Amino acid sequence: CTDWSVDIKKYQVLVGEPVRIKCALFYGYIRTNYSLAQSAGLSLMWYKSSGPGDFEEPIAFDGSRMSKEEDSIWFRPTLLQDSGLYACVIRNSTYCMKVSISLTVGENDTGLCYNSKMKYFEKAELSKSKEISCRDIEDFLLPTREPEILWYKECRTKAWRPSIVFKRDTLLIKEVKEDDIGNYTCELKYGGFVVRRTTELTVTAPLTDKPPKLLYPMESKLTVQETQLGGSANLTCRAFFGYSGDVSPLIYWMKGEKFIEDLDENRVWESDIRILKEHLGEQEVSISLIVDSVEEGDLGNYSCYVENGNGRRHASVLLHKR
Amino acid sequence: ETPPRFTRTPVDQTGVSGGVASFICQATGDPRPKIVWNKKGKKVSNQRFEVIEFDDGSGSVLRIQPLRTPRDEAIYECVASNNVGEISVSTRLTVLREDQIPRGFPTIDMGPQLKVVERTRTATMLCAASGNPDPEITWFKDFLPVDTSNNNGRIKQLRSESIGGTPIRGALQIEQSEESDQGKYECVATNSAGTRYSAPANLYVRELR
Ligand SMILES: *[C@@H]1O[C@H](CO[C@@H]2O[C@@H](C)[C@@H](O)[C@@H](O)[C@@H]2O)[C@@H](O[C@@H]2O[C@H](CO)[C@@H](O[C@@H]3O[C@H](CO)[C@@H](O)[C@H](O)[C@@H]3O)[C@H](O)[C@H]2NC(C)=O)[C@H](O)[C@H]1NC(C)=O
Ligand SMILES: *[C@@H]1O[C@H](CO[C@@H]2O[C@@H](C)[C@@H](O)[C@@H](O)[C@@H]2O)[C@@H](O[C@@H]2O[C@H](CO)[C@@H](O)[C@H](O)[C@H]2NC(C)=O)[C@H](O)[C@H]1NC(C)=O
Ligand SMILES: *[C@@H]1O[C@H](CO)[C@@H](O[C@@H]2O[C@H](CO)[C@@H](O)[C@H](O)[C@H]2NC(C)=O)[C@H](O)[C@H]1NC(C)=O
Ligand SMILES: *[C@@H]1O[C@H](CO)[C@@H](O)[C@H](O)[C@H]1NC(C)=O
Ligand SMILES: *[C@@H]1O[C@H](CO)[C@@H](O)[C@H](O)[C@H]1NC(C)=O
Repeated sequence: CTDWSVDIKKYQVLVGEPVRIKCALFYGYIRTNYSLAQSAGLSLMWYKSSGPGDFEEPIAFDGSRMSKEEDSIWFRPTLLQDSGLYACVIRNSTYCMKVSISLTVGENDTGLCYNSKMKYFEKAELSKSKEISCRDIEDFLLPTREPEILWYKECRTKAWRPSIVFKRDTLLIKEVKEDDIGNYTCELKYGGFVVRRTTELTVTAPLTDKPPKLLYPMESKLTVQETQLGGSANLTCRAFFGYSGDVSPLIYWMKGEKFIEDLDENRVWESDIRILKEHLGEQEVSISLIVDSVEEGDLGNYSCYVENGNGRRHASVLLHKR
Repeated sequence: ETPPRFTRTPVDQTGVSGGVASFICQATGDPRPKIVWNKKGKKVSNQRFEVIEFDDGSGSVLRIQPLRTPRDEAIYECVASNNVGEISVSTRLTVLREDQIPRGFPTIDMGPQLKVVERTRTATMLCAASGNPDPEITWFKDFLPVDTSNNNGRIKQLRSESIGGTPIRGALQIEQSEESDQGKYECVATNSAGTRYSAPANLYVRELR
């Protein structure tokens, strides 16, 4: 049997809410859908694993809580002991394929309505619009106005400002503010069970349109560092980077046409980039240039380079004998 | 005695800045050929350029990480030689900026994860990638390419049959796991637009109970 191990989509839910586990093989791995598999004479079976590698007793479905509907498993409601991997198997007499599906069943964090290690994550820029959605609610979706989905902030009801617009399963912030940071919770009724999903929101500056800013050393002055022959020299460059996304900051030393990071030597070398200050999501970073036994060839111009999607800037230092 | 002859030549690559690029070169001959990587006739020498040798001695891999543009962008060559003869093959490296990345460049939707298998049991590393055109998924272990060439092998490659909408599923299946299988695996997604690496994932092999 060709085993695909654990599928990418993982199910994690709060003990007591209904959850339907679809078989992954149809929704990615194999081309056809369920009815066609049956028609073509293939079997579908579900087995439960406690983890990797524990081996699988078949599922003892009843018909009420743990039903085995068409192409999926339904839990109504979820139980704590339901946590585990659920292997979904398909069979010919000459063909077999299976994927396992993770199902994690957590508890409310103490005093809170979510589980910390069980949360969605989003990001938004200040002064721009963000849209938080309630997911994954596809199955508990109803085509009527009622019941409606209630949104909490820090697991508590609040009087929402009017710039915040609500539609059926989404929350819209027309202009994000630092206050809008934090844990948003959607709540839905169905079953009648209660389905809750919380997304944590982190906020950053808007995407900056300016190159980064040199501090140590400065973009005009030719600063000077004094050193002795046969000593060590730590030429530290310090720069500010605006928010350009999930990219790491590009700061590096050169020596004329020569890049330091491109030199296989034990005499000269850059340090690793240090992040000295970080605040949503703007950084002050530091990279330093080390020379361990100062030869006369070492002396002279070094220039720290700093790059961003908006540009490249550099500042120079002169290294010289005492 | 026979002169060196290539069994595997490097192919042009288009990578993305900060990422990885690997060039593969394998040759055979008697005596065993040495392999050297050059740029404009000069043997490469660079902290970000690493040459990793196969255990066979059949060749080497030239790995560049992290990729820098436009410095790394260039024509490189593999040269294989012994006292009987010499052969060389050229290859191009292109590096794009993430801002410059085209619609339809491979992305790693999910990459391999830490896995612990006991000896002689099957271990599977999974990789999900998408792109336009649909990316081919390949594997590297400890910086060398995993060879799944031979069918009926201990190590096999699985590929999603692919409906249109979802990422492509790829897997590396290692039957009868042994201590030598332990190591750092990374998945690689490639299409006509370029090449992308997943983050590394270690596979551990603990003793069979
Ligand atoms: C290269 O030089 C930089 C500059 O730091 C120096 O600071 C003064 C004490 C004087 O000696 C100055 O002449 C010089 O500018 C060094 O960077 C610094 O590194 C240290 C880590 O060793 C940082 O200190 C703290 O370490 C504690 C752990 O005990 C942490 O908890 C702190 O959060 C913090 O990291 C320090 O912040 C940092 N400063 C700057 C400005 O970068 C650097 O170590 C030195 N050598 C290299 C880079 O190889
Ligand atoms: C075993 O089944 C395969 C067909 O596999 C598929 O099964 C489902 C997952 C779904 O995708 C169905 O639509 C498919 O039928 C049979 O092998 C196929 O035979 C055809 C004959 O023309 C060939 O074109 C395909 O390539 C074959 N597929 C594979 C994977 O080899 C096979 O006949 C079935 N065996 C029995 C005993 O019924
Ligand atoms: C959103 O919830 C998270 C927890 O899910 C909060 O993060 C906690 O912050 C406190 C601050 O002192 C820490 O002591 C905890 O360890 C944090 N927990 C986790 C899991 O990170 C966070 O404070 C909440 N956000 C807001 C705006 O209240
Ligand atoms: C999926 O199954 C349906 C029946 O539910 C069938 O009509 C359809 O043809 C199948 N999918 C495709 C792509 O044909
Ligand atoms: C469960 O979550 C609710 C929020 O609706 C909370 O009031 C309750 O205290 C939580 N349970 C425990 C044991 O903390």
